[PDB]
Amino acid sequence: VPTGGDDPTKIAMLGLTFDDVLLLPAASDVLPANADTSSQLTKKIRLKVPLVSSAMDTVTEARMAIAMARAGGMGVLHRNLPVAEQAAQVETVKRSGGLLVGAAVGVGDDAWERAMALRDAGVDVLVVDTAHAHNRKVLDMVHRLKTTVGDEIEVVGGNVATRAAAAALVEAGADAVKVGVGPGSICTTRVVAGVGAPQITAILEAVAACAPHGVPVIADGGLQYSGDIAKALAAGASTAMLGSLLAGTAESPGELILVNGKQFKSYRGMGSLGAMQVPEGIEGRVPFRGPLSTVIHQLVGGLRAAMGYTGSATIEELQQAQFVQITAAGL
Amino acid sequence: VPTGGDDPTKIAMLGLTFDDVLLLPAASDVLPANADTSSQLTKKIRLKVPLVSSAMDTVTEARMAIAMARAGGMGVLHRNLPVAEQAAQVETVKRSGGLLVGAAVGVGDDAWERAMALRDAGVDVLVVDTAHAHNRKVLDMVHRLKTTVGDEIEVVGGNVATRAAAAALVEAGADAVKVGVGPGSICTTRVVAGVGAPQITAILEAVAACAPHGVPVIADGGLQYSGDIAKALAAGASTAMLGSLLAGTAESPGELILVNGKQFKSYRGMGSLGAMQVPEGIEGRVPFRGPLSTVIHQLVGGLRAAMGYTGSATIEELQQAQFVQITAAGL
Amino acid sequence: VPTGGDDPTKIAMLGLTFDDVLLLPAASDVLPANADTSSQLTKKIRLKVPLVSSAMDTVTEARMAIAMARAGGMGVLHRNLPVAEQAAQVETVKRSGGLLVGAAVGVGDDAWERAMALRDAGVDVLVVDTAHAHNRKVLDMVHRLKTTVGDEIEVVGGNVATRAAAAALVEAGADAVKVGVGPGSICTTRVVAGVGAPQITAILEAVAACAPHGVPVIADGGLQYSGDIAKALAAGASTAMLGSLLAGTAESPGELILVNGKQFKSYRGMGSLGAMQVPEGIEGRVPFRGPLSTVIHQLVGGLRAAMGYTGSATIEELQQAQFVQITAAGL
Amino acid sequence: VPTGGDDPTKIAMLGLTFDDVLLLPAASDVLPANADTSSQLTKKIRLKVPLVSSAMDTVTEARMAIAMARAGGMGVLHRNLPVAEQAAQVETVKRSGGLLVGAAVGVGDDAWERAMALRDAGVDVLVVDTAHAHNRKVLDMVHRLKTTVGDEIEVVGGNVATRAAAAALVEAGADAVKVGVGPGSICTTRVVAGVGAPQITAILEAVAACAPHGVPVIADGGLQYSGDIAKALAAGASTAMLGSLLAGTAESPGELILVNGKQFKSYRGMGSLGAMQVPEGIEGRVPFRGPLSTVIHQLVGGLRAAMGYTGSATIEELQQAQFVQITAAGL
Ligand SMILES: O=C(C1CCCCCC1)N1CCN(S(=O)(=O)c2cccc3cnccc23)CC1
Ligand SMILES: O=C(C1CCCCCC1)N1CCN(S(=O)(=O)c2cccc3cnccc23)CC1
Ligand SMILES: O=C(C1CCCCCC1)N1CCN(S(=O)(=O)c2cccc3cnccc23)CC1
Ligand SMILES: O=C(C1CCCCCC1)N1CCN(S(=O)(=O)c2cccc3cnccc23)CC1
Ligand SMILES: O=c1[nH]cnc2c1ncn2[C@@H]1O[C@H](COP(=O)(O)O)[C@@H](O)[C@H]1O
Ligand SMILES: O=c1[nH]cnc2c1ncn2[C@@H]1O[C@H](COP(=O)(O)O)[C@@H](O)[C@H]1O
Ligand SMILES: O=c1[nH]cnc2c1ncn2[C@@H]1O[C@H](COP(=O)(O)O)[C@@H](O)[C@H]1O
Ligand SMILES: O=c1[nH]cnc2c1ncn2[C@@H]1O[C@H](COP(=O)(O)O)[C@@H](O)[C@H]1O
Repeated sequence: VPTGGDDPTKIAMLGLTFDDVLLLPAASDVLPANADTSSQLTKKIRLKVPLVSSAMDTVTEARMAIAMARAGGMGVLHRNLPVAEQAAQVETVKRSGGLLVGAAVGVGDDAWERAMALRDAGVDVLVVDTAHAHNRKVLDMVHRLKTTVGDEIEVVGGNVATRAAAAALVEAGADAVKVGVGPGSICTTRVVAGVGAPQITAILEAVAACAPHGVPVIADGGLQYSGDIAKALAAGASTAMLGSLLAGTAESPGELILVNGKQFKSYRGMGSLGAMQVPEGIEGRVPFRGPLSTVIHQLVGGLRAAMGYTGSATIEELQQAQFVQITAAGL
Repeated sequence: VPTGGDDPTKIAMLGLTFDDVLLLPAASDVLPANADTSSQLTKKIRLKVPLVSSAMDTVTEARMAIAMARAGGMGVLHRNLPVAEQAAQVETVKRSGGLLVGAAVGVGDDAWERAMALRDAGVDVLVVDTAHAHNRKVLDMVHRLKTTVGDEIEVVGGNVATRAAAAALVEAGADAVKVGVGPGSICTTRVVAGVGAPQITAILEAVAACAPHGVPVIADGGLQYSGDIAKALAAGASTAMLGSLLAGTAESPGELILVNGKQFKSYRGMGSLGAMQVPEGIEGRVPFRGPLSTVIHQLVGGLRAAMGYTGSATIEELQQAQFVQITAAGL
Repeated sequence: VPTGGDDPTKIAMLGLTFDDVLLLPAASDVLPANADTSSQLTKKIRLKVPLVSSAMDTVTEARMAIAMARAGGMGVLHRNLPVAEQAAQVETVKRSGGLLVGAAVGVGDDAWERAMALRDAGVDVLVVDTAHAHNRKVLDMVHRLKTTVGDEIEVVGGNVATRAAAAALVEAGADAVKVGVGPGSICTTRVVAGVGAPQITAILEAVAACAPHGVPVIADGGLQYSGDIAKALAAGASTAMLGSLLAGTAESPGELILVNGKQFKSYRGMGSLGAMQVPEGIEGRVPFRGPLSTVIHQLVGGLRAAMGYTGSATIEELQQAQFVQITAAGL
Repeated sequence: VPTGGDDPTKIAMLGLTFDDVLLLPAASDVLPANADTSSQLTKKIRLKVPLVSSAMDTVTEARMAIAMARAGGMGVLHRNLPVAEQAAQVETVKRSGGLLVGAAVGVGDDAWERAMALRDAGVDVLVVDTAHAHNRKVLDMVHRLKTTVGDEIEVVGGNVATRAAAAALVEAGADAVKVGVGPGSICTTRVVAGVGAPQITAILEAVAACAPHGVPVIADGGLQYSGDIAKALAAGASTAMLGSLLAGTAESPGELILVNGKQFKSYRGMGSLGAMQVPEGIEGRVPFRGPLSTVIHQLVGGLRAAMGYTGSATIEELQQAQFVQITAAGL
């Protein structure tokens, strides 16, 4: 084997990230303004804009969830707070009209009680929220939830980075599979644990397991430009989950921070020391971006342009677009 | 598939840009001073120097077009101004002697009226000027123009980045095909839309569709050194269109700008916020370079050297030169 | 041959280093806190933590060796000092309880006398400590030691970077093979001699020769993050030897250095001019890190996380994990 | 074709430079101090140290040539000066004992008269000194010289970067072939003309044409570390020509320059504007390095280390060593 040893499976794949590829233009009759940006968040729930906000305590509380839903997407309420408080945020969102909202749960002992309280509060989507879903306890939580509240609530499972992991969540009954182990902007898992999977390759692999079963893939983490959203969907994802890109907005939790005459907001990993109080995230800053509505408009504008270039009238068509792989020189 | 999924066509190609390749020397009897630099701009029009200036409002108005033609190349007048004004610039160039000149038109409603006014003003080349020519409206404009004014005016279509797109323009009747989706120095399409195609690969693909029909390819965008002009022609292009390399010249529109004791001129994308008033270009600065005549001399000097090294007595011979692909270490 | 010449064996392999790969997650029932981190240092000696400290005079003297053993690993006492002094450090470690300790010897004339003095002092592991073990004098020293004191003392040989070299040490009777020619943080062999072998590939190759004979591989050099320890073990190593990561600790030799308001300690190659008094190492600084116990806890924490992600209940299982190769864009 | 077009020969090779490869250690009985560093400069002339100084006016005049010969290598006197003056420098070197010396000639009209004057002055090696030897005028000069003064003087031809070019010089009668089109530290040919060939690949290709005819290859340009000398010889070169590495020495032409409290010397391309008075070189600075004797000692020390690691008792053995290719991450 050219890279060493005698086992060709030891190095299993060549992993591409977003910066490794570009979308190829294709024959087009599609005007960006007329493209249909709607897409499946789960088997049953279709969003007008294929974007959801991360379940992080510097990204999504009630204010963000409301703004995301109004913009045509959805928020996923973080779970780094008491059950009663998270449930009250669900109620707060549902009081602001017929707005979709999701909420994160874990797989701990209090996870089941948290999920039932969220159901009682009227939540539409429960996100079983882990860093590694390929695990009996996670698969069991997904299955138990689906069998118990599945008629009324859609159950998302994640995160995965391999085909087999995605397959396991599908068999467990997930209504959507969330992809991303290691790609987050504030992630240190790759240097702390040495574990990860570049996100374009991870999406391609997850989609190979989910699409034949009609299960939507959520691309979670590593998106830094509006162009990355188009790439994620073209790789086969149905929606993208965003942390860093939304953390700088007025609707995100937290105050403005002034450093060197410039405005920022804090953005921290849920695995950072601060969030937990062996960290796998950092605490950082992102530039202040203004209102969420305007950020979403710019992000969707980029996606619409990609749909024009690729001749994709719908997200389903964009999922069939082709890539070109680029070199380092294509900085 | 090593990069993910089960579909080998999902990632269609490995895209090389100019920095990825070098020209290999070959047996030579050619002195740089004696090389013939003439090349086809279109099926009928041959230039003494294979260079045209970009149709941008910080690069080509009448003064630039006149200087380019005198230097043996051609200018393409930008269209970010009223029809009457653009037509008056055509007249101004034709009044300065028997000088070749081209002018950009769009595919909007006013595009046809613009084209006829340019024809009346005496224009030699009409450039159907879009970011994505693989589109019924663009192909129809090219065809209508060719059938209507084709005997007197050469019609250029662009831009394309794929073989099929170039083929479609050829069938539509284009007299030259312009290549470049995403490579421009001031371009943000790659980060906004996630769309693009590295330019050496794009030229190779376009040429595979155009050369068998005797249609010249114009390499448009991403050229930053005189050496890139040689590479573009060796990949099979017949001419190169330059923006950044000519924007710093005395003949370009705009004033000198002094920052930190150094001289610059503004250079902005036609898709920048400033030009349009979702932007796909930026507004920037380029160093002031002095007279156009001298810049062209230096650029052509580099091309002549390449022709000496490769034993290319003509541009047609240079189009048959070979490359070596380099690694990152070859910075 | 695509890279030149007619001999496909001239460029023998594509060498990967730690930054070239990530560990893929796999099905897991393993809790990080419950993972078994024990591993073979040699055929007979198993450590609770698979880490040993480098035999360098800015890393391991008696204080470090004691702390490493207490933390569940081991120290290898450097040999840049008189035989009597090194032997006294062995005694000092053994006086602090039933603590494992190793000590470096060379292959010079005084090497044999040094080894016997270390044996008399009660050493558990002798490390035949060279930059290139594939050499008759090194193989002879390993063999002589094994045959003479092998019943009481384990003999480590190194360093190697190729399969054949590792094979030769195995046949010579080594109880463990140490891998690393050129990867050290303070190493200049790669620029001075142009010699080296990227460490993931070197480990894969050494393991292919050692594992079928039941001989553990020690990955030595180039480890800069806790994640690199997981990668080294997953490539097939049984332990990792650390220099830079431990040189900043309270237990390492040397004083604190203050530069620009920040605390550092000196860290220098044993091939640096300072250590020898043609250098193949530099003298540098590393940040002060505090107590060794805490550094080891953080390093092992990272390893435990990797074992959770990969479903590895033991180091033997981690050695069967798979990689994904990443590109430059995966910075 | 994956990179574009339908012609697999368009991109002819993947070109490696020195930074792309490392030498693999191999079984060794060779002590660095005992390695034989002698090598053929030409078919007849063997040097004790396989190094020659560049024919540049900031590197080699009489003082450098004398010092190089005394160190066991050779200097090649530059030709950017009157014939009488260059010839007087030859005389000056021969007056300092039985010291080998070479001198550069061109292929212009005055080239023949220059060569005869150098022969009369007692020169040992004539270097036909061009940037592209694959040319009838260069091949004719080599042949004419060999047939006219070949019994007394060795004739070097260069530069080449391809197998066919090297073959042509061999057939012309060259006693050594010099390799390097574009790799020089002060070279801008790659950005001006877009022409070049990475040096490890260029050496491998030239050697494939020269070695079967017993003609030594001189690796010229791009060497920045002592380790690059080992790599060049291992790729099959017999000697290396150095510019930048020797330009900082006391024996090089020019004065010391003080900038920001540090000592430098000027180093400029023979194709720089300053040397010619379309430039293909720059004028730069290199750090002051002290006496040549000491620089050579350090360079040879590195080579000796490489010979120890690779088990090469002679340069002929080193030419049979193997490489490993490294990635970008192996910075
Ligand atoms: O429960 C774990 C264990 C994972 C399973 C394997 C054993 C290691 C621990 N966590 C807790 C959550 N995360 S995280 O907050 O950083 C995280 C949050 C969501 C998405 C992630 C995607 N990739 C990395 C980290 C992510 C860290 C690790
Ligand atoms: O009309 C469009 C639409 C393109 C078709 C697909 C839908 C998206 C919009 N424009 C308008 C012009 N450009 S541009 O000015 O930036 C532009 C000018 C010329 C050459 C380009 C080459 N590559 C990128 C941008 C370029 C932006 C996009
Ligand atoms: O004895 C030698 C000879 C090596 C054999 C081939 C001939 C060259 C000399 N030494 C002495 C020790 N080292 S070192 O201290 O830098 C060193 C220490 C341990 C691990 C090394 C791993 N890779 C590089 C250097 C290393 C330098 C060279
Ligand atoms: O005579 C030429 C022509 C070359 C043949 C093809 C046509 C172009 C001109 N020169 C003159 C010398 N050089 S140089 O001084 O820069 C030069 C000096 C030696 C080694 C070189 C190696 N690679 C690049 C430049 C080098 C520049 C070009
Ligand atoms: O602490 C952490 N370490 C690693 N990943 C995290 C952490 N916290 C959240 N994440 C994940 O990173 C995603 C956000 O990534 P981003 O959009 O690139 O910032 C989130 O939706 C999580 O999947
Ligand atoms: O705003 C923009 N975004 C992307 N491409 C542009 C824009 N404006 C002009 N272009 C194209 O970029 C070319 C100039 O590229 P440059 O020579 O690299 O600066 C132009 O000829 C256009 O094809
Ligand atoms: O001077 C030197 N040059 C090259 N390698 C060295 C030198 N001194 C020690 N080493 C090796 O580098 C290892 C430490 O590497 P590190 O952990 O990356 O700093 C040591 O255990 C040695 O194998
Ligand atoms: O002006 C120039 N441009 C390109 N190459 C040059 C020039 N002048 C000298 N050279 C070549 O560069 C070699 C020195 O390269 P260096 O050792 O990397 O600095 C010289 O021996 C020449 O072959």
